[PDB]
Amino acid sequence: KNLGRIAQIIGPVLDVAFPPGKMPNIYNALIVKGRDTAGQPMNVTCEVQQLLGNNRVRAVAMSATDGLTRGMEVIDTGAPLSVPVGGATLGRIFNVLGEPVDNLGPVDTRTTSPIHRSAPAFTQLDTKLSIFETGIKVVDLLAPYRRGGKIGLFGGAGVGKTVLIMELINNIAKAHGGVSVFGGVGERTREGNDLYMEMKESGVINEQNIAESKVALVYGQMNEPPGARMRVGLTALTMAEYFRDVNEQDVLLFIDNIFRFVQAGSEVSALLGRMPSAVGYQPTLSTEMGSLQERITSTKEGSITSIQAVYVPADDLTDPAPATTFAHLDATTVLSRGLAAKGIYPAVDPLDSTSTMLQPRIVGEEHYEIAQRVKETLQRYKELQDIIAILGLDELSEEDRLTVARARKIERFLSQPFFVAEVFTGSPGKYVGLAETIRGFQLILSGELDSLPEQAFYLVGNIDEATAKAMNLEMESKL
Amino acid sequence: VDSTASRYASALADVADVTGTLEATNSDVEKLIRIFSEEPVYYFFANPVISIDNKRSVLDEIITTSGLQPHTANFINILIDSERINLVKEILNEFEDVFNKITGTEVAVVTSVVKLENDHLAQIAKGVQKITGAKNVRIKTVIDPSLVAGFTIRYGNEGSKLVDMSVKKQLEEIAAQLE
Amino acid sequence: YKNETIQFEQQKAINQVRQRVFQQALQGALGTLNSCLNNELHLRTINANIGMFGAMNEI
Amino acid sequence: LEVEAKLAEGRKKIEVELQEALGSLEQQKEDTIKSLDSQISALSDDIVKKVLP
Amino acid sequence: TIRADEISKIIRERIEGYNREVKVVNTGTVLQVGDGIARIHGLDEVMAGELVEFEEGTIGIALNLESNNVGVVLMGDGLMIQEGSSVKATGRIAQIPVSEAYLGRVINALAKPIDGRGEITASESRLIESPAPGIMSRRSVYEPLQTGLIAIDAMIPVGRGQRELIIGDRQTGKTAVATDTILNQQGQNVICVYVAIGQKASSVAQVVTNFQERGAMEYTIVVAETADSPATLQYLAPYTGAALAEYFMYRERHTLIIYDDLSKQAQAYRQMSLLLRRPPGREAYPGDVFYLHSRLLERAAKLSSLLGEGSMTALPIVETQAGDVSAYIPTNVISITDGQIFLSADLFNAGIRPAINVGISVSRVGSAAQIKAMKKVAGKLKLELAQFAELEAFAQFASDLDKATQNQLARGQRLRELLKQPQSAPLTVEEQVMTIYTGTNGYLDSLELDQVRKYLVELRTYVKTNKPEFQEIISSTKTFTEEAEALLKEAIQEQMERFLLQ
Ligand SMILES: Nc1ncnc2c1ncn2[C@@H]1O[C@H](COP(=O)(O)OP(=O)(O)OP(=O)(O)O)[C@@H](O)[C@H]1O
Ligand SMILES: [Mg+2]
Repeated sequence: KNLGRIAQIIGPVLDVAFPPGKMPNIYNALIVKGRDTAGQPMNVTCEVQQLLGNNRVRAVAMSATDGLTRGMEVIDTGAPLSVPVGGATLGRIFNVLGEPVDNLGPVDTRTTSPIHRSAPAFTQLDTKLSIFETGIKVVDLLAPYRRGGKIGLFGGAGVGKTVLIMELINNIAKAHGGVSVFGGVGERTREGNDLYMEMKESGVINEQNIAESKVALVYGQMNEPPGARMRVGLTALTMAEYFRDVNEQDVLLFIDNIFRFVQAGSEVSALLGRMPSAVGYQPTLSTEMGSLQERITSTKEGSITSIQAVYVPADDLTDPAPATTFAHLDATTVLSRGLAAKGIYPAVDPLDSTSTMLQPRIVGEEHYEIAQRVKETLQRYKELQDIIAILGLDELSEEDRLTVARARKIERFLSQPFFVAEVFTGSPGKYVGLAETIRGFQLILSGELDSLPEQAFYLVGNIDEATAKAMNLEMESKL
Repeated sequence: VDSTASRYASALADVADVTGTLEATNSDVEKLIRIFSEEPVYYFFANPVISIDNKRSVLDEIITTSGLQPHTANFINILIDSERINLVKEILNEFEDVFNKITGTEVAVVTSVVKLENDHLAQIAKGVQKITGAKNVRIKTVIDPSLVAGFTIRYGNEGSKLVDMSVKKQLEEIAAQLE
Repeated sequence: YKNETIQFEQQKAINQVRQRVFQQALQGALGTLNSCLNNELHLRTINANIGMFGAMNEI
Repeated sequence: LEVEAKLAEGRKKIEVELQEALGSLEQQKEDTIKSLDSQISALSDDIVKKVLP
Repeated sequence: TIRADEISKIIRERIEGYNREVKVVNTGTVLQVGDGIARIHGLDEVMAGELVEFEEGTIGIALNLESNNVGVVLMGDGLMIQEGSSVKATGRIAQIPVSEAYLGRVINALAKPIDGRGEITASESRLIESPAPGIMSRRSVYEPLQTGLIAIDAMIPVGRGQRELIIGDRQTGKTAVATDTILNQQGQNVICVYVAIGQKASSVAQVVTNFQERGAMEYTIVVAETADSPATLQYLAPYTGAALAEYFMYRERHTLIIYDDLSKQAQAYRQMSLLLRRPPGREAYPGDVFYLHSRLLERAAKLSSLLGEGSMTALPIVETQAGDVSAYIPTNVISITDGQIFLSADLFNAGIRPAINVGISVSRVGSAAQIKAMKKVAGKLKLELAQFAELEAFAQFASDLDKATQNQLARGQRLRELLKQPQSAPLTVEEQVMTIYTGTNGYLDSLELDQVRKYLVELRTYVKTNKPEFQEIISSTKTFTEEAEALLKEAIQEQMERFLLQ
């Protein structure tokens, strides 16, 4: 119920002067009552970052300060940025403020939640290491995901990263009772619009019957001020933990990407005048990242698993922005431009993708023994590509005639059709469980399937579907 | 504005307001401004080298002849203890702006080529209390010849808001004929 | 393009002559107005200026 | 090379035409400043009715 | 040229219908002037970003609205601004007059003409700091922007509505990539804006001389802030250029804009910010330099059919320092921009001109920019220059290899001769399909590398004259049809017969 006055506007940074008793505490939302270009009222939302002393706070605006005047009245809300949560958020694109920017009306909700929040307690955690079942054969074998862990995508565009994300949204909604939240931290508006229309096209956002949709999009754009961009990840996360805590679901969170969350905090801190840390980042980088990443956890109610894209500055993995990110990560999925040129979809690199979960005390010995044989077979074939270009297959040893034929069969059987590409290619997608993945690569490596052709494993789901495509080709070749 | 000079002056006004000596304190503060104008008097208080103990004794004698308010004598003693006597002049000037705020009064500045009459001043005060919301209005006059015939008033919280018709006709007609 | 330049210099000649003529007019009017009686002009002027002031404050 | 030389000579001719036209119009504005003086008196006399109500 | 007859009315014309209205203005007094900054006491009601006007006529923008003063950055030299002098806020926030009649006018950063050719007739105004279109106002990039270079328009394709970055070190050909793109759209109906921030004035005059000869100024605005100008004018010059390009884009017209170095704009906003006492970061830049360029480049994209499908294709140019792509201003714009066009001086000195490093250069739109005729043919150019990129170590050892490898070394050395264009010789899309069809389908393996340049120039002028039915297949259908693949091969075997005789 408090009215403040703007004391100064320096960039996106405001100083607001309050009465001596009634006073906001840090992270509360300030609503600046401003005027527009023409003369109508339009309000600017902010967030208290510093208490400067002498009843004066320092705020960083969530929108443009262009046209704000020293001495306009500012409403203290008494709470941080509250953002609508629920099933009213599914299929909608949101602002930082929880405002729908997709021009489909207002959000007809009755529930909000503050975006600044403590972690779940030490009691409330789910200590059980569960593997997360994605339904994708490269991931579920070679780079498994925690249920409740943080995953990294090392991929650009032209690698099918947008198709790989939509498959994870569709698999968590079908196989489990899950939802997803995509958070666009500092996203381009061209690729932000490209992602929303391909989600409409792939049926993942249901444009006709919304709230039957699978995603909630939260987009912070690049032309937003740096305060908003710092906040979008949290706003996305607050929607993701409504489905975790209240609906007891298993959520995917997506931060694209987590580096732009870092550089937006580096920009705000430089605007707030903080003496910077090593290599130019904010001195609070270890805790600004830790505030976002410790809310992403598996509780006893549900879990939120975040698959977050990671940009490596200067191709330096020891840089403080990946080094603080990689500490919280639990698996890395390297997407490959070279594997997409061969035609393999999903174009996940099998040899450079890692996990902390591929340990035999976690995934079991039958899965750990087979994922090492697949990696050793694919690493031996990566070595032999210069020898096949010099000798050819007939001059290699008989032990190594097989590890080319098997590894060429593994590279095909790692590929998979997706449900989100049924309009694009026509071939129906396949959800492949972890049970049928291990039984698939046991047959290829034990050598039972050395009679089948190579192009019977390409874009098939199960290992039974492999022999079905092969027996079709023996019936198609004879005709 | 919120600077150290302003900060101190605001405190001095607040204590007067509490004790209902706003008229009584204001007279004393105006009385102080005459005292600290003198280069020799101001220099003695301001410089670090003269011993602080000597400064208090001289200050006490000055207070007695002056007959300042009990808080006002304290306020200077507080400034001297806390080293901010180098900015007394800024503080004293700052108090006047604060004192108008507390009363709810406003100040205005009206200027002319030749001296003018009291009814004009009262009607300008009427108009300034209208457009400003003075609880009460206040007025000042400065005779300047280099205009043509008009009057310029100057008001606001700072000396900011300005309306006039003397030479703004002529400069406006230059800038309107370039159109 | 040269005829474009000549038309621009017609514009510039007109503009500088107009402004120099007007500054001559201004300083002549200023000399005459400062030659005028102070009491007669000002009383009407202050009264009308202050009336326009109060009128625009009503407006 | 022949038509480039023709271009350059024509360009000189149009340059001298330019200088003649500009010097002429500067002499013209010298003439209308040296003349046109009742305009000056009436233009002073007209604005004196506008500075005062 | 008659004046003095109608001067005796025009003085009485401005006095007629003159309002003389008394309205409240916000006045201030000048505290201090220095380095193009004015700290101002008062202006209690000024809004952030507002133009204020001084005595002696200098205009400045109130940027720091601080608690004691207002930090005003001057749009000119503040040499005649006196301590204690008045200053009044004008009421408006940084407009330009905007019009159709800017096409051909070299204007400066307030869109006043500097070409000495008269005023510009304008009736509407655009805001300089205008917001970008949102997400629902846009459409996917699907139309090509033909730059006229084979190395770009085949392998790094720029579409309409795309922000692409031309980047490299100094004297690599960044301006020539941008200038030849403007020179290519003489037939396309795009409107080009060439913004030149912080350049030498002699090189702005050479670009407009290059543009006026080749008829490029009939569809071009040149926005120019020479390095003599204050840093406010250099900071606002691409925002002035982007406001002019948003005028045509909202009037359903497609536009290209080039910023001649965004690097010098960032240095010109670092200058004002360090003089406004704002706390710096990496390379003394403020935190807003990303938010400077992201607020600029996101205004340039492709609109939806509900708005009329105007586009604004931004080609920002950024200069790096000794190839330091990880420097602070290259790191920002590579994140903001879709594609990057990397220009290297080790290819510029070797003869590969335009010096596009096509391996490192990327385009996030991808093949959605290209037409269907170009997708077919440049699918083979990308693979076969990637096979030559893996075999660059083997070019010294071409003899000691099998024929499957040695033909790839022989093919890739002619595919790089396709990419070589002289300066200001852009190719039409039909001429680009001929050149890549000939090279990627074995019809140049018989030639020495000295002759691959001479052969294609004679084959491009052959089909232009002798076989004009090829150009109508590609202009209208925009697909490399089986008819035109037959018609092109008849031109090759007749040109190879005439070129071998010579
Ligand atoms: N395709 C080309 N073939 C031959 N020369 C070229 C080509 N492109 C550019 N040049 C020449 O290279 C020189 C540098 O080109 P340009 O002026 O475009 O450089 P730049 O990248 O703008 O560098 P700077 O920003 O330092 O001026 C120019 O003299 C130009 O004539
Ligand atoms: Mg250049």
